[PDB]
Order: sequence, then C-alpha cells, then structure tokens
Amino acid sequence: VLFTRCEKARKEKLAAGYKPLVDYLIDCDTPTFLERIEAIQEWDRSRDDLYVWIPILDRMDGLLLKVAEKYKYKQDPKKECEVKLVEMEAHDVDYCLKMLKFTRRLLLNTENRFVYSSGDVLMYLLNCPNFTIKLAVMRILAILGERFVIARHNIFGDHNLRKKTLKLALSLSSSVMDEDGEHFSLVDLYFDKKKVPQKWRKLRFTHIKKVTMTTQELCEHSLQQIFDKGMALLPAESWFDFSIKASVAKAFSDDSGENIDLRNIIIETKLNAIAFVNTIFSPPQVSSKLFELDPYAFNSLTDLISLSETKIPKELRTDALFTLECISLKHVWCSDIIRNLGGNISHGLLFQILRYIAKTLREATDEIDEEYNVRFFYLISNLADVKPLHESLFAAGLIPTLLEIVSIRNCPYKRTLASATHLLETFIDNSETTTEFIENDGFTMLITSVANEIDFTLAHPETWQPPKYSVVYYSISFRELAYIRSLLKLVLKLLSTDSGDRIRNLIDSPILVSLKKILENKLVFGLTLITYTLDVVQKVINSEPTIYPVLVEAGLIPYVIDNFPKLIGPSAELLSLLPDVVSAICLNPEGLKQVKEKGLINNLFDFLLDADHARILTGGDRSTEYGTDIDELARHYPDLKANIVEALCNVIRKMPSTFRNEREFLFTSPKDQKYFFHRKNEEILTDKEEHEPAYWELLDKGTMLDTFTSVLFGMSLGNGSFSQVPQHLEARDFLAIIFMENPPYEYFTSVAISNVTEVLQYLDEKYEDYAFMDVMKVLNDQLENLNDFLNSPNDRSFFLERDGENSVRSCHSKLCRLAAILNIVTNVYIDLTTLSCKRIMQIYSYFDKRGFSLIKNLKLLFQKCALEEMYIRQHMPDSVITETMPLPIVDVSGDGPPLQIYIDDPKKGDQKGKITSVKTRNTLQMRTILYTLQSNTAILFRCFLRLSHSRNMDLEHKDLTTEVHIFENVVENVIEMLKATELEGHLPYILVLLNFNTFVFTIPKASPNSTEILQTIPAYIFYQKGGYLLYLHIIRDLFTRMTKIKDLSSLDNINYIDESNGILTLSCLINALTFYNKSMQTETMENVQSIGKYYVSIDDDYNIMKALTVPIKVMALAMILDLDKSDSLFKTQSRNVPYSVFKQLLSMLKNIFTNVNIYTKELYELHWDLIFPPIKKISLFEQVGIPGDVAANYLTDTGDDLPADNSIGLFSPEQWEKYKKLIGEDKSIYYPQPMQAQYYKGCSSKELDELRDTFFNDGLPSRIFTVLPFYPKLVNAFAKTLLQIFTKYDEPTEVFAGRILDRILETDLDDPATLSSLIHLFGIFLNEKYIYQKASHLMQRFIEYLEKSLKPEHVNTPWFSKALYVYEIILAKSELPHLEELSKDVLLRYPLLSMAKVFRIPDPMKQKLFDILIRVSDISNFYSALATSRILIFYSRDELYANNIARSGILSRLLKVIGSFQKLDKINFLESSFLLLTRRCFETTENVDALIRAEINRSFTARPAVRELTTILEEKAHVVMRSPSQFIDVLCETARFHEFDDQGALVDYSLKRFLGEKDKNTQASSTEKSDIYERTGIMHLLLSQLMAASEKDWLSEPANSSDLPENKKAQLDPSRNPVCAYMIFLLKLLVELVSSYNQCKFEFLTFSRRNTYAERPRPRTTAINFFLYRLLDKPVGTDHDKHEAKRREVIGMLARSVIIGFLATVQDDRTTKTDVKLADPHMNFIRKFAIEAIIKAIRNATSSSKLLESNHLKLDMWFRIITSMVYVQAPYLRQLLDSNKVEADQYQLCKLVIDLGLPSVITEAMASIDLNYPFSKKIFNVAVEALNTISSTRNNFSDGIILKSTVSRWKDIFDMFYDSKTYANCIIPTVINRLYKVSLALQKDLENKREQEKL
Repeated sequence: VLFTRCEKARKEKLAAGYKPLVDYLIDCDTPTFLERIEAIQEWDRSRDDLYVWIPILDRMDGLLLKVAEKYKYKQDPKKECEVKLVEMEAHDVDYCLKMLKFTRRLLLNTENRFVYSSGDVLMYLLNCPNFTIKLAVMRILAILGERFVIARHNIFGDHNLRKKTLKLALSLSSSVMDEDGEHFSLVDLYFDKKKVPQKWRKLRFTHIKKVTMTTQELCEHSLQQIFDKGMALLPAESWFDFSIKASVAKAFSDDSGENIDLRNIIIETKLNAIAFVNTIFSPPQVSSKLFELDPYAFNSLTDLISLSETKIPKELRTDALFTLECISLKHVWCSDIIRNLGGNISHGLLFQILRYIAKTLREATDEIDEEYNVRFFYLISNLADVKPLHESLFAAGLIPTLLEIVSIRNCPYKRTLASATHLLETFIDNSETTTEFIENDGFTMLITSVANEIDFTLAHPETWQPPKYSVVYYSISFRELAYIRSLLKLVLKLLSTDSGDRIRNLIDSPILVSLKKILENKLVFGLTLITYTLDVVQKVINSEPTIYPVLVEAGLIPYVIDNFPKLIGPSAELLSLLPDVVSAICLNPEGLKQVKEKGLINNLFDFLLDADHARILTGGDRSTEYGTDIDELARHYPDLKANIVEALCNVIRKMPSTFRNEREFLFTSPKDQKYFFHRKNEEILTDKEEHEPAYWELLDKGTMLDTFTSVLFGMSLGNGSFSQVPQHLEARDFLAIIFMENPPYEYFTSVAISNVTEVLQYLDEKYEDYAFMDVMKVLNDQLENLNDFLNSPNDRSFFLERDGENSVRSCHSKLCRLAAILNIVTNVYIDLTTLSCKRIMQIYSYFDKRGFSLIKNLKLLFQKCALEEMYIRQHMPDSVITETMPLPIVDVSGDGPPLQIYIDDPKKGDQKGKITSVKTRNTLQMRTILYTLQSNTAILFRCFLRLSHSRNMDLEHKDLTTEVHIFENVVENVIEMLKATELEGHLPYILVLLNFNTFVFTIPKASPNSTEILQTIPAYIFYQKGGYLLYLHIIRDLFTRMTKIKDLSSLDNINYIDESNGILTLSCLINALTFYNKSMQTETMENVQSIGKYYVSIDDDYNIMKALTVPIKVMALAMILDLDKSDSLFKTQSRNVPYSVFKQLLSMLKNIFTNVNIYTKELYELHWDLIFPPIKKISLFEQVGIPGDVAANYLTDTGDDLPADNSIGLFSPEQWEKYKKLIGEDKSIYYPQPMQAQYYKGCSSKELDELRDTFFNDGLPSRIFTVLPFYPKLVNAFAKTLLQIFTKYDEPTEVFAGRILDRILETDLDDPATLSSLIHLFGIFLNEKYIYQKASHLMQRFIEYLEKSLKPEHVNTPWFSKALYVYEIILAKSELPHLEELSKDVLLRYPLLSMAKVFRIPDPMKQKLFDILIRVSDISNFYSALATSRILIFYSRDELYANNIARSGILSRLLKVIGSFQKLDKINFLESSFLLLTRRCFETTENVDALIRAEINRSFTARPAVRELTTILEEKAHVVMRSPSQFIDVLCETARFHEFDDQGALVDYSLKRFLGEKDKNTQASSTEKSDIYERTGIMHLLLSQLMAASEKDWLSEPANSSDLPENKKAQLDPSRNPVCAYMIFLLKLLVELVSSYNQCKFEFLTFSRRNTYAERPRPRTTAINFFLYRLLDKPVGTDHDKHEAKRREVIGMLARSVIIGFLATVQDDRTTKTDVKLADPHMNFIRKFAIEAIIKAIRNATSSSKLLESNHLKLDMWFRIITSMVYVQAPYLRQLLDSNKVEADQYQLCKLVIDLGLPSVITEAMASIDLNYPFSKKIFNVAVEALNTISSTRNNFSDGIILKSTVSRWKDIFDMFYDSKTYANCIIPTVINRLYKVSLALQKDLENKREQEKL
C-alpha cells in the first residue's frame, strides 16, 4: 500500500467509517465469519475502497494460507518438485470457495483494488487438482488482470504462473474436428445435435514419453486414482498438465448426470484463463501463444453470450461475456469482436441482445441477469472507443435501440437503466450522435424521466433502502440515487450542444420544479445529486442569462440563496462548484446585491474551518483550483473584493481558536518509562507498526491548514483580492495559523509549510515591510523561551538527563515550532539567492533596534543541537542509528550543515525499514528536528556574514558600522563554540563544528562546479580574534592523535565517514587543513577593497584580501616546521601520514611559497565602533554637547583629530571640562590599533620571508627524494610545490632536474616504485617550456639511459609507463616541423618573431628505441599498453615505421590487453589509442596527399585575397602535423599568395586561391598491385578476434549488479557483457577501417582463418558469411532477456554498418567531381562479390521451407541490409563519407541490384512461403519494404557509439599530443622562404604591370 502521506491520512480516516462493517466480520469465531461472508452478495451502496476491506482480506488470506499447507498445495517457486496431486476434501472445498467466491463479489464492487496483496496464495491455490478451486482462483486472477491493464503485483511476471495461465487457456479446444460435423464448437456441447468427438472422450498425454488411458479406464478409476496413477509414471514437472488433461478426459468420459457439471467448470476456467492471458500478455504474444494454438476462440465466445438461449449455463454466459470485456480493452480485437457479434448490421446479435434485454425489463420475469446487462454495456462502451466502430454502431441503430431501454417507465431494475444511461453519455460525442438523439425525441424523454423519478422517489418513502455499513448523506436506495445521477449527467452533456434549444426544452417541462425538490430535500437525495442539480442551474444561467427571471419564478435561485449554507457538505465535487454557482447568481444585479448581503461569500470560506470539509477538498490541485476560482469571481465582479477580503480575514482570524491538543507525539516505552535509549547495548522491542510516524495529515489541523494554505496559494497568483489582505489583516494574525503551539515533528515538511512559503514569498515581493519584522520577533521570542534548553550543561544530553519527565515532551514541542519558523525564515526572507537591497536594510534595522540577542541564541541552538545528536548517538545501538538517520528529507540535499556521521556505506543503498519500536520512533523524531535546527541555523549564519557583499551596494556610515557589527558578533560566537568543547570524547562534535565553520565562512560556487569562495571580512575578523590560532592548536592536537593510530593504510580507502576514532580524527584534520588552505589562496578569497574604506587613521593602505594571507602563512609555515622537528614527516620510511593529509600539506606549501605583491608591516584590527566617523568618538560627543553631524564633518576635515587640549570653535566651556574629565588618558582606544603577534614572534611579511628562507635552506627540497618513493599516488603535487618553491627562490630548475636524473642513473631496477615516481617527476618537470629549453643535455642523457637500460622485458613493471611518458614528452616536441630560416631578403618587414627551439633526437636513437619497443612481449599492464600506443602513434607517421609496427605482431599483444581489461573504466583511452594507431597503419602517402589537398582547398571556400595564413595553419594544425612536407608541397601548387606590399616586402599573410596559378603541372598514377599486394595482416587479426569473441557469451548479462540490479543499469547498460564490449570495440574499429581506407577492403574481401599466402589472394567469403550467418547465429530467442535483445540489436546495427561501409566508396580528393558517374571496376568488383553472397544466401534460406523456419531471423536482416544499401544509410554511420559522394553510391548500388537480378530474387523468396508460418508476416513485410526502396530510389535517377572520419581522427591525435594549435605556425617561414620570390614577386609585378602595360 504505497500511498502518499496525504492519501494515507485520507484513507485511514475513510476506513474509520467502516468500523461497524469490520467489527461485524472480524469479531466472529470462523464458521460464523463465512456465514456472514456468504450474505453480502449485492452491494446497495457505491463502489467501496478495498483499503477499508483489507482486514477481512487478511483474515481470509490467513484462513487460506492454513488450508493450503494442509494439502501441501503450498508451492515454493524454486523447487520444481511440484505440489503432489491430491484431490482436496469435499467439505474443505466449501470452506475454500465460500471465501474465494466472495473475493469476486468484493473485487467487482470495489475500487483502489491495486492494494490487493493475496496474489501469492492464489499461485499456491492454483496448484490444486480440483478445478472448482482453480475456477474461482482464475476468476479472481482475471479480475485483477483487468484492473492492471486498465491501470496502464509483481506476480504478473512470474513465468510459472504465465505458463499455468497459457495452458489453462489452451485447455480443451474450442473446436477441432468431428467425422459428421465441422468442428463441434463448445456451444454444441449443450445441443443434442453433434456427439462429443471421441478424441476428447479418451486420454493420451505425453511429457520421449507416451501414456494412454483410453476410455473404460477413465470411466472406472476415480479422479484421485487417475491423478495418482499418472504422476507415478510422469515426472513431477508435468503433473499439472496431466491433471488438466485427465480431468478433461474424465469429465467428457461419460455423459453422466454430473460429468457435464465438471465440463462446465473446465470451460469456465478456460475462458477466465483466456481473459487473464489477454490482460498480462502483449497482443502479439497473445496471438502467437494463445490464438495460434486455438484460432476458434472468438467464433465460440460470440456464440455463448445470448440471453435468448435458456440452456447455456447462466455462469458460462457471464464468464464468456466477461472475457470479452477484457479482450476489448485492446482495440485490435474489437474489430473482430464486432464482426463476430454483428455490431455492423442492425439485425445482428449485438442488437438482438439489446432488444431481449428490453423485453425482459418490460416484463420482469426473473430472467434479468443485471450483471449480464451491465457487462454488455461495458463491452459496447469499449467497442465504442474505436472511432471506426463508433461510427459502425451509430449507423447500425445503437441509439434508436438504446433509447428503447431508457424510455421504459416505472421499471424497478435501476442497475441496468443506470448503465444504459452511462453508455448513452459515453457514446454521444459528435454532432451526428447528438442530433440523432435529439431527433428521436431523446432530450424530451430524458427530462420527463428525471422529473418522474424525482417525483416518485419523494412521494414513496417506503421504497428507500439506504446502506447500513457506510457513511452516506442520502436516505434513498443507491440504485435510485445512481439512476438519477446518470440521467442528470447526460442532461449536462447534452447541454454543451446548442444549449439555446435544450434550455428552451427544459423550460417547457416539469424539470425545474422537480429540481427544487432535490434542493429542498438534501437529507434524502444526498450530495452527489445536489452537485449535479446545481451544475445545471449554473450551466443554464451561463449560457442563457435571459433565463434568470424564469429560474427566479420557479423558486430555485430564491431557495439557492436563502439556503446556501444548508447546501454545503463534505463532497469534493460539491465544493468545486460553489465559486461557479456564485458567478452565475451574480449575473443579475439583484442577484449580486443579494450575494453581497446574506453573506454568500462568508459561506465560501467558513466551511474550511471544519476538518471533514477540508479533508475532502484535499489540499492539492482541487484545493488550489478552488482558490483560483475565487479570484476569478473577484475579477468578473470587482464589487465583491470587499467581501472576499472581509471573509478571508475573518477565517484567518478564527482558525487559531480551532486548534486543540489532539494527540501526543512522544511515547514512553512500556517497560522502563524512558523515551530514549541509554546504552549502545539495550534490547530492542521490535514492533510491526510503521517505522516513520505520521501525525500531521491525521490531525484536525493538518487537513484544515493543508487545504487553506492551498486555497491561499491558488489565490496569490497575480494581484487580486488576496493582495489587499495585508491592508486589512495584521501580520501577527497571519502568523498564528502557521506557527502552531504544538506541531508534530513533520510539520516543517508538510504542504502547509510548502504552500505558505509561496504565499509569504508573494506577500514579500509586494509588501516587503509586512511580515518580516514580525517573523523575526516570533523567532527571537521562541528562541527566548528555550532559555533552559539552550543554557544547559554541555557535558550531557539535556534530553537523556530527564528521560521520562514531561520536559522531554514540552521541549520537543517547542523545537518543532522552532523548526517550522526557521524553515520559513530561510526560505522566504533570508535567502542568499533572494537577498534584495531592502531586505539587507531591514536586517540592519532589526539588528540596530532589537539588538544582537538573536545571534547569541542561534549559536547556542546549533551548539546544543550538535551536542544532543552526539550524546544521543553515544547511547543508541548502531542499528538504531542507521534507522533514525534523518537526512532523507524532502527538498534537503545535505551538501552543507550538520555533517552526517554514518555507520553503513550510504552508497550501498537504504537501511531503513528493518526495525522499529517506541524508542526507535522517539529518537527518529528527535534526530530529525535536531537536523533542521542545525541545517537552517547554518544557512542563517552564511547569510548573516555575506549581507551587502552579495549586492555590492554602496553603504552609508551607519549602514557599514552595523554590517561590520553583525560580522563581529557572528564570528565571536563561531569562536566561542570552538573554544568551548575539548576534542577528547567530542570528536564527532568537532567534525560538525569544523564543517559548519567552513560553510558559514564561504560563499556558494557561482558556477557549475567552481568552488566555495572565502568571505574575506568575516575571515579577517576571525583572525583578528584568534580564529586561526585555534585551528593550529586543534591541528597540533589532531596530529598526535593521527600518529598513534595503528592502521593508517586502511584510512586511504574510505568513502563514507563512519564513527571510528580513526576516520573521525582524519576528517577533522582535512576540514581544518582545508579551511586553512582556503584562506591562503587569493583565488579562493573574496577580493574586498582596501582598508582605507573603513579606517583613515592608518599608515599603509593595503588590500585586505592580500594582506590577510601573510599572517596566515607565517603561522602555517611555523607549525609545519615544528612538525618536521618532531620526527613526523620529511623523515622515516613508514609513511606516518595518510595520502589525503599529505595532499593538503603539499598544497599548503605551494601557497606558503606563492608571493603576493604586498609588503605588510602591521595589520589593524577591524572594529565597528572605530570605523571612520569613529562611533567610539561620535557617540562620546553625543554624550556631551552634540555637534550633530558637525562632529562628523569635524573629523572628516581634521583627519580624525581629537580636540587637543582646548575648546576651539566649538565645545562650549561647560561642554569642555567634561570632554576633559572624560577622554581618559588612553587616547589609543579611539584609533585602530595594530594586531598582536600570533604563535610566531611576528606575523609580518618580513617574518614570512625569514621563515621561507629557513625552510628553503634546510634542503627539504633535497629531502624530497626521501619522501617521494612512498607517496607515488601524488607526484604532480610534489612537482608543482617544488616548481613554485624554486620560482619563489629564483634558482635554475635545470639543476634540480639534473639532480633527479643522477638519482635515476644510480637507482637499482630492484626498486620499481622509486623509479616510477622519480621518472614521473622528471617527466612532469620537462613538461614546462621555461625549463624544457634548458634541458637538452638532460634529455640526451635520458635517451642514452633508456637505450642502455630499457629492455622489452620491463613492459610489466610500473616504471615503464612513466619512462615512455617522459620519452613521449621529448618525442612530441622532437617531431615538430623542422624550422626553416628566411633567406634572400624575403622582407615583409614586421620582424617575423622566431619560435622557441626544440631538442632534436638523433635519428639512430629513434630507430634504436623503436627496435626495442616493437619487440616487447605479452603485456599485463594497462598503462604500459597505453604508453606504448601513444609512443607508436608518432613512429607510425612514417610509412617505413608503420610497416615494421604491423609486421612486428605488437598489435596482437595490444589487442590482448584490450580484451582482458574490458571492465576497467579507463579502457576507453586504450581503445582510442589503438583505433588511431591502426588507422595510421593503413594511411599512405597517396591517401594522405589526397586528403591534405582536399582539406586546404576546402578551407579556401568558407562561403561566409583571403584566408590569412596564420589562420589556416591554426585551424588545420592536425592536417599540417600529419605530414608537414606534403602540406607545404600541395600548398605551393596553389594559394600563390597576394598582397606583395607597395615596396614588395609583404605586409600581410592573406593568400589568394590562385586557381590555376603556378599552372596545372601534374603527374599520373595507377595504383593496383600495391593494395592487391598489401596483405598488411591487421585485418586478419581483427577478424580473428571478432570471430573468436562470437563464440563466447556476448549476450549473457554478467553475474549480477549488487546495488542497481533493478535500477540504474537495468538494460541501460549493454556493454556489461565483457565480450560484448570487446565485440563492440572491434566492430566499431572494423566499420571505421572498412569505410575509410580502400586497402582495408581488400583484406576484408580476402580474409581467411588460415593466413596462407597467395599472390592476389582469392576473394574468399568467410568474413561475409560470418557477418551474415554466423555472427548473429546465437539461437537464444526464447524467454524475454531484455539485455540479450538489446545486445543483439546493437550488434545487428554494427554489423549492418560494417557491410555498408564495406560497400561504400572512400571519401577522397574527388569532391566536386561527384557529377562523374563512371564508378570503379574494383569498387564494382567488391559489390558484385558482396551482393552475390546475399543472393546466394537467400536462395538457400528460401528453398526447403524447413530451412526457412531456421533462417527466419537472418532473413529479417538480409532484407534490411538491402534497404540500407540502396538508401545508402546505416546506423552510426554518415559521419565518415562525403554527402557529395553519396549520389553514385545509392545510384550505382541500385543499378547493380537491378542488373544483378535482385528485384526478383526477393519475389521468388515470397513465392515460397507457406503463409501459415507466423513470421511470414514479418518476412513478407520487410521483403516488400526492400522492394519499395529499390523502386523508390530507382525513380529519382530516371546511443553511446561515436564514429569519426579520418581527418577528425588526425584532430584527435593532435589534441592528445600537441596542446597548442600555434605549433603549426612554425612552418610559416618555410612557405615564406618558399613561394614569394617566385610567386608573389613574379605574379604581382607581372599581373599589375601587364594590365597597366595593356594601356
């Protein structure tokens, strides 16, 4: 029963209505219980909820779950031993059917049926030999399935049940064959026309097996005998089937006087099973599994349901009819149902039944199956949803026929007449149906019947049969109240049509006076009839206001107005019309005047003071839309805004008197009378109640307020009648309904505190001075009443100290109010995202006037609520702690105040709902309140410390002296909290405090990630008061605590803060050293202005943010040095410091040694009373003889000059001589004094420089090699810190690099880890340009070392990767374009620039290392493979090196690594590196050249003389870097460059395309015999790996996931199967290679598992066949493995793309020659060979239809391939091949298919398909789809898978290696050195000269 808290509260109150009902059924022995159950039968009331019946269901479920065990029918899904076939005892059936027969009568007359939970005993009961039990259990299952299909528990997936249902449906067949008849349909059973076929009359059952019990063996054995005999033979897995079949045979065995009864039961069960199957199963699944086996279902169903037949069983009629009500729920079956019934003709069966229904109703001969009629109407109303069927029934005479029923007079069968009237309402939607109803005098009989019913009902009060077991407001039989409700609800739907006519028909009728009889008798007709009666009155006035006088004469409106309060009751639909009923009465000015008088607006709000009425309205959408309608009633009639307000206020002013102390929320435990635990080892009194207590929505107030604040939230939208409430309502009166005096613990979570924060946020933007100062006074006064909780001992829990008293109850109640107040405050008024200027001024005024008493209390609240969540967790068993963890609260996302100290990994999942108790609820209520009292108390302090600095406003002197005065009081309180407790025993508290300090003192990250910037001025005051001297004494105390821990290694692998002293002692040491590194980085610090802003009596005006760092570093560095003194670090090899604590101590040094351009000598204390116009002086002047504002000017002009020794121009003699007596001899006080030294002797920049020197000269950088080997996890930090140190103390870093290298050249290789770290550091240093230029000698020596030391056998050591990393750093630079120098005075002026030099490795060294790296062996290290790939991508730039790489076999060894580490996350990088290296192994000078040319010319177009060269070489950097020589060469044969400059130097670098310039000299080439030659062998390896990965399970889901099995991953993750990821990678690689490079195809074409040599290798087809047949040959298919289907489709798309890419033509220089349609014989040869296989594949798949059944899924793809081929479009493709070139692809591929003869090879496949095979539908459909495309294309001519084109991969390489697009600029001299003398000079001088020479 997963309900919302509101729905649960509504239903728990609704269930209180059926207390007499439950008590009447649950207070009986048991024989009586069944006796009462068997007397319910017919409902005389509305459809009850199932929730209120649940207790009866449980008493019944238990009774069944005990009789199930009696016969062992109880099954255990997992054990297929099956329950032994044992016929249930006769008497014991009645006991089991009196209950299962009532579960139908209950589940039909009940809604919210989804709460049913007994669908487990049903499975256990289904495995029962007896069918009657099975009949009932299947009827109930069918009803439950109907409910489910209508709704769009878990048992709808249980495959065992699915099979039981499928077999019971495929029970005795509907009709098969008889020698003297067509098929003996089931209906024939009851006609003595055909005799039952003898096949049914005997038994023959299989499981290899065959058991037969021919008749005369089924006629003597009793059912139990047969059931046992068979099971003895057959396995238990097939006992159910034997039971069903033997029962069928024995039932048909003889035409006895009883056997027929059992046949009836079996057929009924079959029908109900069909219905259930139709519900759970999918339509295609239902057709394939159920109808395929039995296609005669419908043809039989539509024969049984015929009331005219008096021989068919009355129960079979309903069951067959019920099956159709389920089947029709899917529109696909509706058409056939109507066709079978005859719903298209007017004389069919569907209309012959309707006439018999009327015949019976017109005579009442006890042959009226009112359930039959009702369900027939449901069937028709389901068939009527299919618009084609709606029209078919309309034209067949539905309405003319249905109008013969509802026109019956004085009928007593109102169950059928009410359903017919609802069917009529549903049917009539068009104008055709409406005008056909009206035309046949339909609307005149409707209103005549309504009046007749109403008139009779009132006159005959002896026919009233109201319910006696529900709470209702009528006195008439529900039958009559429903018939009238149906007539009225159709009278309403017929009024939205041409109401001008319908309203005139109403007037000339007795309807109007018969409606005043409904209104003048409400206790008779109830409220659902008054809701429909008042809806006509309001819908009749709003469409014809001229009728208002008539409605007044009849006396309706006069009665509506004079009895309005009498007409309101707890009915949701009634209450949603009252605003619309007043908006119609008000259309008449006299009506409006009467509404103003008589208080018809006071009645639209007064009902909200009643819990019963508020609960019905809910408090959600219906409640809000009742407010937005009141506002409309104010708009249309602005004359009522004076009454909607005088009523609203009178409601808000009266609620506080309706509040009562209903419940108590804290309960003492029964045993000890203590609310809370008192030890970690108490005994838990487990209960079965709800773990989370809910009291709000179950209260008379939680509904009243939840509804009222929803009305208010609706009415707040836009200005209206609510906007004027403040002008009439005091703020206090509005805050007496929100801040109740005893709310529950969940009040601040309610919707009354989520709507009233939208009402108060709307009264804020407008009335900014209305509530604020009152909300704050309420806060301050509530916190002032907790003067005994806040001001209590800090060494014990205030609550535990008085457990069992009332103060525990009378204090938690105060904190519950304080929790809603603070949630209001921090959500409405003080929000860092909403702080406006006026809000800030309001805060300043509040603190000026009321005083700083609120902050001294907010500190005490956070301090005591953190001491009570620690003293209480030190007395609670760990299970309780993980149960009562309060974080999972609405809205709140943690991420801030009080840190949660878990006991179990939160990332694991949930842990609540495994234990409960009185105590486990009394502490979940406490720890939840305590959590928001601290969470909201920390957001308040964050805002109290930002204030103006958020808006950056300009402030006055009194508006600054206060801000710096709030900052001074929030910080002296943050310190008082830290200075109070002691770490010993309160560590969990010091961890909350140190996260609170780091939260208040930081601003949110103003970016998606960003970081928490520091609040500089609060931090400055913090230091001023000694806030960092405290963090030192905390850190020198948490460092001896971290040094006496044993297992410091485990701490480095934690991801959840536990309550272990170990981890706690570490967490405080990172939340301190982190706050201490944040106040030292000018990037994490807020850039406040200079000190002069505040003081003027200073010496040096410094930037406060910059000047604060120095004092901080002078202490941090001193503490560090002291630490090194005490044998802790930079010494010892035992790693005395965890990884994270050392990460901070290293960023503490990069900052300690960063220099900020400011030399501070002394820092002045920031004091609010000493800011300029010093108040400490101005206030004193005020004390005697105020020079008001003149004193201000006096100090402003004298520059803060204290009147020296006499009154001069002011200070009258009496004013003086007093200023003398005052002004004590301490003139210092009135000036900003300098800060004192902290920790160190002097915290000035001089001392910072003097300590950094001492640290520097102690050779700690020379002591760095003594630590580095042990902390390899962080060497970049070790580098940045060291580089910063050296930069600060300018020193040649090259010297330190040499020192590192010398260590390497003497480090034994037996130290892999020291060598790894050392090489990583060396590589990191070389990565900086300012040191690279000075390391040529170092890099040469490194190359040497590598050559002499490195051996291929080291590939698996962890230092190999770093050695290759440094080598790559050297290489990338070494392979930059060879810089050329300007020559022969190229001029151009503008001195070029010249770029930095680059170390150039001697060529032999490259070769000697390459010959070492290609020779490596099997790699078991991911990082070795990654580094080798990155290095080899460089050598592959040269074809000669790529040849060696490919022939080496290195690629196989890398693919092995790729395959092995397919689960490792970073496998993507290795995948990409391998892809790039392989792509580079196929690229050749020719292909390169072609693409290089195609790139530059495409740059020259742009399509926005042009193209400044400095852009081409900065946008095509990858293009140049692939082959700079070729780029230069091609660039010189065009782009001959313009703008020679006036003198001819060359001013700018813009180039001219110069198409044809330099002539068109060109060479020729033929290719062939090279691609044919190539046989690189890479494709052999890739295909071998894929063809080997196919065998392994690339479909099976891996073992399991443990946290998101039914979550996250679900099927979302298709790469979990390790082989699939390997397969996916290989397939993507294959697509890219086969679609990019021509040589790749010839390898795919001639692939062969045995790599035998054959010049011009034979074009084998092993690969193509593998892709077509074998690759997707994994049978599986069965079951419903979502993951397997996903993987199959993914591989299908990838394989299809592979073939299309294999058939496409590679993009090349021939871009604009797309016009050419010549083709290529080789490309042709590829396509003929490929298609000719698919043809040859189809002509095998087709013949021998036997074969077709197997190759029926392969044929579904071979046809899709044909579609993609001729529509040149495949999944995941089209990123690679030019769109210009796919004109011949489609065209030529078509032309080929036509020529090949494959518009007809498809047809011959269709001409050989026995259509009986179900898949034929699919095969035929796609086969046409391919033909459609082929013809379509012919006419014109008369997911996480990223694939990228070749050049895009060059870009990838460039991105990985060169981190600068500038580098390509290096060749600029070359082009300048090249064409210019012979290009620019020549062309230009000639061009301008010849044209000039022309004239």
